[PDB]
Amino acid sequence: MHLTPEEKSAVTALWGKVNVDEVGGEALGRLLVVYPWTQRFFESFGDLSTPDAVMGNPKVKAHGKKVLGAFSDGLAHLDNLKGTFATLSELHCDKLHVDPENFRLLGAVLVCVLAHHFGKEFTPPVQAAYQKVVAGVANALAHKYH
Amino acid sequence: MHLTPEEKSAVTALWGKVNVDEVGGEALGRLLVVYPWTQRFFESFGDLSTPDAVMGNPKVKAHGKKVLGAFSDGLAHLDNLKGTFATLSELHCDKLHVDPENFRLLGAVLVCVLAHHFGKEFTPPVQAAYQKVVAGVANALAHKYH
Amino acid sequence: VLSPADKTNVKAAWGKVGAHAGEYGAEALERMFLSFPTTKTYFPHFDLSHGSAQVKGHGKKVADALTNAVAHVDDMPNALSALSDLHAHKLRVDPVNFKLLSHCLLVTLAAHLPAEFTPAVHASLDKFLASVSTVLTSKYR
Amino acid sequence: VLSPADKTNVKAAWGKVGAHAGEYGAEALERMFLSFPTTKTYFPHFDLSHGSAQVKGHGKKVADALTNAVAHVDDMPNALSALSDLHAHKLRVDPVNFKLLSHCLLVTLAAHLPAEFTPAVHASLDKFLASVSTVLTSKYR
Ligand code: HEM
Ligand code: HEM
Ligand code: HEM
Ligand code: HEM
Repeated sequence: MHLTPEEKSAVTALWGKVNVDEVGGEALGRLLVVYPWTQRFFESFGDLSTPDAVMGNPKVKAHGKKVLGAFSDGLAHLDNLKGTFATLSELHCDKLHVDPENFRLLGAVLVCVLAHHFGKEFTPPVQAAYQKVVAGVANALAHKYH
Repeated sequence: MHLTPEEKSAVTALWGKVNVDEVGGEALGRLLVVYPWTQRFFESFGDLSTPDAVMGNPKVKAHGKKVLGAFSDGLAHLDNLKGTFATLSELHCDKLHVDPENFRLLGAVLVCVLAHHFGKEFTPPVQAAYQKVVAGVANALAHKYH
Repeated sequence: VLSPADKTNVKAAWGKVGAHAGEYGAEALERMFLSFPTTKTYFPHFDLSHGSAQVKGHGKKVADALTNAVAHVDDMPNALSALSDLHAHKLRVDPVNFKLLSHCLLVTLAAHLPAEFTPAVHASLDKFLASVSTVLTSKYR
Repeated sequence: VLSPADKTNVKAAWGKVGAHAGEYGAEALERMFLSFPTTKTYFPHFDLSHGSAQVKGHGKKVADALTNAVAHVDDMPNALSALSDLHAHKLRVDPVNFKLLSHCLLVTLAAHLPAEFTPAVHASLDKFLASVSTVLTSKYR
């Protein structure tokens, strides 16, 4: 990454306070609600007819936890996101057919969830470092598309 | 910059046929005409009120030639665009204050210009090589922004 | 919004396309697949090989729709309603991809109509495709 | 298109902002400048340092305009004619930038209106800022 030691420490430190279970479920669900078209990949999850139905859908919450899980582990290889997400990049391309733009939508949603959760703690400088990470992650995941 | 050798030969072969003076004037003029907001940087160029006023403006033509001149040099250092464009990146940021999105608009216009000029010779695969190139140059020009 | 001038420009350039619309539609697709590989994620079910009949078939459909929007330039929202519904509810193509196809359509026309692809016409065609894209995406949320 | 639910959601949310809109305007700009430094290209004449009065002042201006937009949620195009003009013919900010400020505004609201920033409200505000953005760039060409 093009993260400053100071930027790295800010990311790292806020992350330590995150409940991936809850943030994962919330980020994915918000995604399905704010940008309804992302629902095209989760038809098998059920009823996503309403915010309520999305936010309550356990399949959603559990997929959300899987995604933030993988994200969370990528924060440990911040100096090689490319290599950490290589296999996941191929899968997303070759098996899932997920347009990389979705990676960017989620990232933005992720940042809104963190702000939502941390209020005061999520300062302009801290958001700036997270913006760099979400962009970094999205790029890494889209890297193997062909 | 993922230019395969064959993509690089293709860029270079076509570039051999270009009249930079001419293409430069056309690309810059067309930019000012398709995305008129870009005219914000050239209020000292005079009359840009209509397409003919823009396309024929001696100042637009001279500036276009300058711009494409710097671009051609870039094409001889496809290996090190960032280095090649560093002082220009700084200038555009610090002195000129040019939003980098401008570099991407110009790249799209340039691709249309090359298509216009080369007709059938600007094949799907040649366009794809040039798409990688204009993106690499835009990125190089934006690398020093802060 | 398209001005009288724009409308004239578009009917004129599209007029010249005539009977080649179908082929130009297929070509724009191929250019898109080659330059913006991420767009391929929407056609997992297609043979995207060079000269694919699926691509040929699809290029024609897209070209027919554009031809229909030109024919109804003063009532596009209504002329394209059906297609707007399909994209919003079934296909669910991310909006950013419309700009990519638009771009490849402009390249294609440029490559085929040298005499008509003037600065003025280029500008009108760009506003036109942007408006088509806007209609097709209007019912997304 | 803003649904009635949307209009309600927006008015509620903005209702809670109250006397802090100016501070939230200022905070959104600050967040924009830091996260998307390319946006600073439009403010060479400002002191973009933390707590600058130029930024505070501008923050108020923006906040105020949003207020006026919420109030005329039914007639935005008309309520914002002048602003659409200013941006299209004077400022000429590239359209991609509106999405950046919109995002920093959501983040700001989220961080300040926890209880109120529900998923449905988040969706509504986003559409709202999108509509505002559309209005502001509608006369660009
Ligand atoms: C932060 C970015 C993301 C990360 C780290 C990520 C990671 C993952 C992981 C670890 C899996 C598990 C699959 C396996 O190992 O077999 C998965 C599956 C999947 N992801 Fe992604 N993902 C991301 C973004 C997205 C987005 C934005 C979408 C669509 C909106 C998406 C759609 C899917 C789908 C459809 C599956 C398959 C789940 C199933 O089998 O039902 N992913 N992802
Ligand atoms: C391929 C991308 C570009 C290249 C290689 C390029 C190159 C150059 C060069 C070589 C100069 C002269 C430097 C000097 O005065 O010392 C220049 C100046 C300038 N460029 Fe760029 N340029 C590019 C894109 C753009 C775009 C897209 C815009 C605006 C939309 C722009 C705005 C300007 C302006 C306003 C000046 C100064 C003109 C003056 O002398 O008053 N450039 N550029
Ligand atoms: C202005 C641009 C566009 C136009 C005029 C257009 C028009 C159409 C038309 C006429 C069809 C066929 C509907 C039918 O079955 O009768 C279609 C289908 C489709 N379009 Fe769009 N479209 C546009 C943009 C896009 C973009 C940008 C994408 C994705 C990159 C896309 C993806 C699809 C897909 C996946 C289908 C279904 C194809 C099939 O399964 O046969 N469209 N479109
Ligand atoms: C949410 C959308 C926006 C709204 C409601 C908005 C509103 C305003 C308002 C109310 C003014 C002041 C008019 C006056 O001075 O009388 C203004 C000016 C200005 N806006 Fe916009 N704006 C928006 C988006 C943007 C964006 C994204 C940018 C650039 C990144 C921008 C750049 C400017 C600039 C440079 C000025 C003039 C500043 C000065 O010299 O005081 N605006 N805008």
